[PDB]
Parts: sequence; C-alpha cells; structure tokens
Amino acid sequence: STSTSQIAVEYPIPVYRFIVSVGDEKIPFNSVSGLDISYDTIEYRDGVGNWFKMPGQSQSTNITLRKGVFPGKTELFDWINSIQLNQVEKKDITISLTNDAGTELLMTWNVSNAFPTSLTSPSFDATSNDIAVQEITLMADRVIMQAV
Amino acid sequence: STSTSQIAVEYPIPVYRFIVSVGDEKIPFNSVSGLDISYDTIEYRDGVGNWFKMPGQSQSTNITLRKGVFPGKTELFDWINSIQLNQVEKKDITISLTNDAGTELLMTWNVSNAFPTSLTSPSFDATSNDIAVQEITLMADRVIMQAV
Amino acid sequence: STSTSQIAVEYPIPVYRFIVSVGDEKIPFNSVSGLDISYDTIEYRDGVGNWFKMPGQSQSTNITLRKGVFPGKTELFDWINSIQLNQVEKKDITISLTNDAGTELLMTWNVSNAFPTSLTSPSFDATSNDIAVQEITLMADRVIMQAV
Amino acid sequence: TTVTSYPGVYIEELNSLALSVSNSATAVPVFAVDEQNQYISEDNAIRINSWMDYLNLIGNFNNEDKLDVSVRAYFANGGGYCYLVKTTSLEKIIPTLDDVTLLVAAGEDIKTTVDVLCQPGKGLFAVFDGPETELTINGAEEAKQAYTATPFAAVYYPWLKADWANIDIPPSAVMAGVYASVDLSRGVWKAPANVALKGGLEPKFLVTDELQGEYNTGRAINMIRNFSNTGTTVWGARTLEDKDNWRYVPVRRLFNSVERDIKRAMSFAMFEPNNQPTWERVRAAISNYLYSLWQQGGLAGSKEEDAYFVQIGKGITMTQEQIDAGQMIVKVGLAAVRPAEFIILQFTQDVE
Amino acid sequence: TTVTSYPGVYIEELNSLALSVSNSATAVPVFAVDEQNQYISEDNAIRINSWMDYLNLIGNFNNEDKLDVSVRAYFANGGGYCYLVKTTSLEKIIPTLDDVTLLVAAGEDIKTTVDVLCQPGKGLFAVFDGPETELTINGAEEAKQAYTATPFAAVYYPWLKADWANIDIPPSAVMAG
Repeated sequence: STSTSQIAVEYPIPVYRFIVSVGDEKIPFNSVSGLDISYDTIEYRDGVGNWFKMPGQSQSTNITLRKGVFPGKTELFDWINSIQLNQVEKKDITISLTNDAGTELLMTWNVSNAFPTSLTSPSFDATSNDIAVQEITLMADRVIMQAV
Repeated sequence: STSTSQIAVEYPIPVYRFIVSVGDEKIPFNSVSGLDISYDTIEYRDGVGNWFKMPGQSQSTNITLRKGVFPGKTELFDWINSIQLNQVEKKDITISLTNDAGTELLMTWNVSNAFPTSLTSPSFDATSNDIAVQEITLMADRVIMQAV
Repeated sequence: STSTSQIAVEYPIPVYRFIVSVGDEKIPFNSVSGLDISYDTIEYRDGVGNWFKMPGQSQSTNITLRKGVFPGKTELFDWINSIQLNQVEKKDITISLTNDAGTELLMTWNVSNAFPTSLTSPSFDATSNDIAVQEITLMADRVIMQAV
Repeated sequence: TTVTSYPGVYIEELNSLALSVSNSATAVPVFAVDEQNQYISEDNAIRINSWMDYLNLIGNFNNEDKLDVSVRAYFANGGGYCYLVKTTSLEKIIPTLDDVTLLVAAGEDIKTTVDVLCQPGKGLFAVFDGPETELTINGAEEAKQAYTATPFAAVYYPWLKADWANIDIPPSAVMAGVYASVDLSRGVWKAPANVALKGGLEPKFLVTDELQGEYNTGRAINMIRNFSNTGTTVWGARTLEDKDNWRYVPVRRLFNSVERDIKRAMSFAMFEPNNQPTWERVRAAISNYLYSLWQQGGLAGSKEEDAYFVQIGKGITMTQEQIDAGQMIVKVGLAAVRPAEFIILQFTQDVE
Repeated sequence: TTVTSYPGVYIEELNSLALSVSNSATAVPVFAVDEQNQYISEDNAIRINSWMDYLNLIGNFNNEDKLDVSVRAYFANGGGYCYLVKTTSLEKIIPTLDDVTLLVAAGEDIKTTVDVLCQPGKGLFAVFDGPETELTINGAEEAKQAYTATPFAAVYYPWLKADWANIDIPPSAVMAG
C-alpha cells in the first residue's frame, strides 16, 4: 500500500519525460545523449614503492541532441549555418526530467557555452517507415546536475 | 479530431517520398545518404585556466546516391566515365521531400559542385532475389537546407 | 552564453584565413613560413663578477611562401627570372589574418624590400595524388606586426 | 572642407588631431553640458561615437570651452562612445537611455540631479570633480562637507592642466576614460588607481602625502598626483561612503555591472508563465554568468561555492500570494575582491 | 516591502537570509513559546511551513529572542513544518493536532505538561534541554534528579551558541531538526 506522495520521494525517475531548452527557446527533442563528466588521471610512481593517483585535466563535453524534421521549422540548422570563421553564438542548454504535463521539475542538468558542430541530415530511404530525424552535436563545458 | 490542414503544419515529414535532381536532369533514386554538415573544433588552453573552444575548418561533403539498373539508361555511368585528368562536369544536386504525387515541396536540400567518385557495380549473384542496384558517391561542398 | 561580438574581442585568431599581397598584386598562397624577428646577443663579462647581456646585431629575415601551380599564371617565376647581376625589383609583402570572405583584417604583418631566392619547382611523381606546388623563398628586412 | 572633382590624389595640408577609437562595453558616460552651449539642444542626448564624430558637430576645437577640453581628454585616455545631455534637462534623458552607466560632470553642478537619480536599484555611478581651489590640510573637513555621502559617487580632486588646453580640465572627464581603459585591460573588479594618464596631463596642484591622509578617511576624495617614475597617475579608489560595505569604487562598480548583466538574462523570462520550469531556467541563466565571472577572477573565493549563491523557490523566496500577484524573487550574493591600499615596510638593521 | 508599478526587473539590495525547505513525514515538532510573546495568541497552533513563513509572521529577525534563534537553528538543520503553541495553553492544543510527534521546549519549563500528556498510548516524544549552567562531575547526580524518569524524553545538555545569535540557543530546537 504505497501512497502516491511516497512514490514522489522514494522511487526512481523515468527518462522519457524531459524538457530541453536551448538558450531562450525551448524546443521538443526526441533524445539527448552524451552529457557526461570525465577526468584524465595523473599517476606518479617512484622507486620506494608509493604510487600517487590524482584527478587531472578535465575533458571536453560533447552532447548529441536528436529531433524530427517539422515542415515549417529549421532552427537547429540556422544555428549551425551562422558559423562564420570562429564566431558563433554559444548558448546554454538545460535538460530537465519532469512529470506528466510538466509543471514540476525533478532533476536538472545545465550545459554552458554549447555551440553546434556536425548537423546530420535525414537519410532519405524509399523503403522505410520512419520520420525524418536530425542529430545536432554540441561541444560545451561544465555539465552540472541540479536537484529539482 | 485533427483536421487535414493541421497535419500539414504540425506533423513531421516522412522520408520515403523525395525528388532528386542532378543538374538539369531529374532522375528517380532509391536512397540518398550522407549529406551532412561538419566542423573541426579548435581548442586553445592557457595556463591561467580559461579554455577557448571554436568552430574551425569545415569538412568536405560526401554523398551516396543509390539507384537500380534500368535496361536502356546509364547516365550515372556516363557522368563518371567523362573524367579526364582533373576535368569533370560538376553539377548541383537537390533533394526535396514532397507529398504524394509531388506537386508541392516540403523541405529542400541543395548541394553545390558535386562530381562523381566510386561508381559501384551490382553484385551478380545466382541465388538472390534482388534488383541490380548501383551506388554513386559524390564529393561536394555547401549543403544548405531550405524551408519549402 | 558567449555573444558573437565577444568572440571577436576575446578569442584567438585561427591561422588558415589570410591574405598575402606581393607589391601591387595580391595573389592567393597556400602557406607562409618563416617571417620572424631575431637578435644576436652580446655578452661582456669582467673579473669582478658582473655579467652584461645585451641585444645585438639583428638577423636577416627569410620567408618561404608556398603556392600551387595554375595553368595560365607564372608570376612567381617571372619575378625570380628578372634577376640580372645584382638588380632585382624588391617589393613589400603583407600578410593579413582575415575573417571569412575577408572584408576585415584582424592582424597584419609587413615585410620590406623582399626579393626572391630559390624558387622550387614541383616534384613530378607518377604515383602521387597531389597538386603541383611551388615554394619561393624571400630574403628581406623589417618584419613589423600591426594590430588590425 | 575638401572638394573633389578629378579622381587623383589630394595633398591638402592641415593640422587636425585624430584619436584612435575604442569600444567599451562597461562604461558609457554622460557628459553634463552647461547652458549657454549653442551646439546641443535641450531634452535629447547626442551620441558621440568618436572624437571625429564630436569634431563634426563643432567646427573648431576651442581651447576656452570647458566641454571641448574635457571631451578631448576623455577620448585620449581611451573612452568609448558617450552621450551629451544638457544639465537642466539631465534628469529626464538618463532614465530614457538604457545602457548608460557613468554620469560625468565636466565642471558642472550635478549635486541636485545625483541625489534624485542615484538609487540602490539603478545602475548609475557618478564621478564628479573636486573643488577647483587649492585646498588645505587645515580647513579639510569643511571641503568634505560640500559633497553628499552617497556610495555611488567618487570625487577626484585636482583639476588637470594640459599644454593644448588653455583652461584647466575637470578631472572627472579624464576618469571616465580611465574607467573604460582599466576595465578593458584588466576588468571591472580591478581598481582604477595607479594608472597613468595617456593624454598630456599633469595636476594643477601638487599634493603632499599628509594632505591626502586628511581627505581619504571620511567622505573620501581620491587624488591625482605626480610620481617621478610613473608620471601623473590616479591614486584613489574610495567612494564617498565610509561604510565597510561600499568603501571602494571597484566593489561598487562590480555590483553595478553584475546586476546589469543579470538584468539582461532576466529579460527573456519576462512575460513567461510563472511556474517552476521558468524558475529553474532563471536560476540556470544566472548560475552560468556568475560562474564564468568567478573563473575570470572577478569574485573572490577559493571554492566556487564560496563566491556566490543563487536561490529561487516557492518555499524559499516567494509566497503563493506573491506568485499570484506576478512577482518572482531571486536572491544573489557575491564576494568581491578588495584592493590592497597600504603597504607597510619594516626595515631591520641586523640580518637574521 | 517592494512596490511594483512598471513590469521591468528590480535590483533591490537587502540582506535577508533564506533557508531551503524540507518535507519530513515522521517528525513534526511543537515549539513551546513563553508568555510575553506578542506575536502568537493563546489557544491556537500556528503552523509554520517554512523559514520564510516564519519570517512573514515576525517583521525582523531578533537576536535577543529565545524563540527566534531556536527556530532559525531548527530550519538550518533540516526541519520541516512545525507548530507554535504557547506554553500555558499547551496542554489543550497538542491533543487537537493529529500528526504532532515531537514536543520541543525552546528554553521553556514543560515538565508539568510532559507528565500529563506523555502516556504509553499517545505517540508524543518530548526532547527538551539540559541545564543552562556549566555543571560538574562532582554534583552530577543532583542534576539528573531535576528531570523525570519517563521513557519518552531525551535531554541534550549544552546550550549551543552561534555567531548570528546574541544569546545562547536551546539545544532541543536544533535536535528537532
């Protein structure tokens, strides 16, 4: 006999309900991938036997967002088309696990200074029953995870 | 109760209905692959701690078009046969997602200066129930995506 | 969230976009090398212990410009062919890092009184997939670096 | 000026001075202009993008004008674009202009307008002049009585003089350019003191160290004095507030700059639905900005959680009553760096 | 507080402390409040959902109040919502409130009310303070004589002190959190 407010505190969070917000816009995405912290390890070892292991230089964060093609809207493409030589508008991406008809966040990830590389066009295919989907890849720094 | 003009505005576009047009000709293709933007990333990192990430040098676009073998027609082969030393006729390829019996485009991709490398002959096979298909591979620049 | 005008002020400049201008002409080059200042050091040392280090005589500037062979044009060769005994036309070379489709310079180097030595012909090679390239070497004086 | 009929080239000979342009994101001054100035009109600000832009508005550079010698000293030190508002309509135009940060009196009485527009909410900092007369260590606490005790104001004493200027230059106009030159090279968090003046400036009155000790304490008057190795230089960073919170102009100008940048990030949250998915986007937008400011060294803290904190919430900051009214309340804290102002040397005769 | 006429944003500068909210299903304390407290009335419990809820009831945080420094130390340690009952009408309101589990003396003499309401049937646990004076190993069995031998009570000795609080904080209010 678990109460419905006990499940909100004790139970794990399902992945499939999430909100992605790219800068000021919020746009519906099919899937989000990557988005993990990582560290190189530095190892010193000298002759008397002691072995030092340290966290080292952080690694660059690479995120992949996947989204279907909608008939009026290309604003994933216009972001990657605006790249002149090294100047692009970087913007913050927030992923947020929500409840059904999300008025309440459960977890929140924050990405800083994300800019697009490698927008992937759909694979046109005459014998396929799929939607035209696009992956955009983002390079960024500082994934942080926020409670609620 | 979704109206049929609401589906034309809100719903994603299926991949299987498309028009490929190679230069002045338009020819029916079985599948189109590749056709994506990409960028190298330049990373500067100095001693005080700040880490600069930039979009860098663009990558060359490589497209693969697949097409069955028809009895009178070899005009994918005559394009790749006309390569003398570095001189080939480059032409523009446009892919375009359409409706049923296409009188109306929904999305459009444009490829500039595409020229053929690596025409692939069918694999003759006495125990196979397939059509003779050919892949041609194109190297090009500047994929752009146009709305409608 | 870096703005696109902040990247123009804070971020380092990529090397690959540059304009070379030889005299009144401007000609597209594949790569530019050398082009650095240098100084000999004079060291005095006497018996009481003090050691004087000084900047000394400047060194001659030697630049190497690399360029592919184009079918109608030999004006790197006609410059080095015009050397009669010690008389050659010296001209000023300016390198300039630019933006994409350069209407705006970011940095500028200036070379004075450059004259050609050692034009290098391409290495003809039946098993190579390369372009015919040529290096010209320039001896000059006074590299100066100008902001914008 | 010059009339061009044939293509050619033209080898006109004229003496006109040209100053290089600078772009400053953080310091946009407004020069108070006296009445009996025939060039600018009442009730509109004239944006002057460069010294050449100013030299098109007036025909000749005038040595006798207080406005002319103050604007040339401003652009020689590295100032960006500025506005020119007349002093009687000055209280109407500064609220219209959005990105104005500095308020500069170029030898003008703005003490009436500074009390009514410099508020804790608004981002205006107001540098103005010291008294033109050569003052004393003796009657020193009466000269500090003339100025208000607001934390948003700094007073720089000696009216500078130059060989090109006939009259003495008000020192606040050269300090609008020093503020823009400091923040571009080292940041807003760095104090504008011990920076040399790029123009041909030197103080009218040489200031003893014992006199500067009088004025630095209560309602502090920063002072521009000459050093033989540095030339002329600015030698103060203190505001007119003596309280330990807002004592220094790098701390007051950092908080003015941070809250203006947070203003722009809260601009996108305007007229969005007032629920939790907005508040976690408001907090994430501020937390990115204060982190990248801490990484530049702007905020003082060894640990990142020591430099700042942001708090939004329905239990924390805003009532259910206040949410229905339409309000959204965020709490931001910062930890600025203070400048080292005194250095005490102890010289010992025996080495041990 | 703040008056809002234009839409805008507002960059008011004020020092007010904010504590994060917690929901606790198992521990709902009741803070005994002395008389000569002008903010709460007799014979009704005032449910305080959060520290911000408490900071609306009283205007300023007061360093001198025994109740103020005890409630702030309670919410800083992670306490949920609590009730505020005055100490003379305390024996009438705790039987009315259903889900009350803890009974906290924030520097108050509740030894009369704890004997009459802490029974084996009722679910009330009652944490209160040790003596404020610095005691001894020498006169030690006399200090244990002052407290009742009920199993529902725990005594935490040293009155805690803080840099924000002027007076010493009763240790039972930090132990409810």
